[PDB]
Amino acid sequence: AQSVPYGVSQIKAPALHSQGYTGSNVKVAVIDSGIDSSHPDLKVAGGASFVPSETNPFQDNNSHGTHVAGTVAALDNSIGVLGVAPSASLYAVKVLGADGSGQYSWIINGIEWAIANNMDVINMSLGGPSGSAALKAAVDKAVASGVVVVAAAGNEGTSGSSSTVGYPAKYPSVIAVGAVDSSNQRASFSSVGPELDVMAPGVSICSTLPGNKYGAYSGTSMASPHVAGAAALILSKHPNWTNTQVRSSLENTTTKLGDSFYYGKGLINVQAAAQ
Ligand SMILES: [Ca+2]
Repeated sequence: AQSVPYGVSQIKAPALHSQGYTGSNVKVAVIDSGIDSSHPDLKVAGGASFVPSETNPFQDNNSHGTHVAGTVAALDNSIGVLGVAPSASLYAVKVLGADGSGQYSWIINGIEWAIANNMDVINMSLGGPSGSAALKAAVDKAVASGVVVVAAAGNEGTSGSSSTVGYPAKYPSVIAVGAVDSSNQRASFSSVGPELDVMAPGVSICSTLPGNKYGAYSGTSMASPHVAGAAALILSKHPNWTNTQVRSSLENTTTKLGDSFYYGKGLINVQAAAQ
């Protein structure tokens, strides 16, 4: 039978699924280590691989990409888990390899592909301690072109009085997502900083793994897809919304939790955000 992970319920997504808003016709890109399409609980529309050593984007040799994909769009049916946007057209943009590592040229090319193939939402459950003029530009270009770009704040914890949010999450154009547990307490690994925007569930997140499996992972990497899915649910109710309206709606309707340096605007509530 099907189990709804606590996270999907915490951001109040099932309220919209019941209104008939499941994210149908919204295209979301999982810029990651590819997505295993043979999972009975996932429906991958297309994608591309920018990893030179790994040509099949529908092959995830790591486990990370599939997991992230399931939190966004695991199918609403009688098996496994449920995503935030179960009817979303999932796109596997493989920019990371089997060891989970990827080069910025690969990531940047993955973001570029997402723009020309008109993705409504881009999800980047990845990041680094350094930027690039090409990375800044790739993500800014996506936003200028109406794409909602979501990214994990990073898993660097606190650092005195400084920001530990990595890139591309550190950029003003990118929605940097941190992690909260079930009780709404910031996960100690979640990056902090003035660049944090919202928080989404990220501790012990149950989702899809390669080869008809389900397993839990903890990270801001698992936080990100709840906000990516949430942006897709909002878009299915209001298809006329610009990426800017999806964003301000998501940040202005949050549940305030603590100081913005550690919580951003707070926990996203997609029910209040969709309006
Ligand atoms: Ca399912």
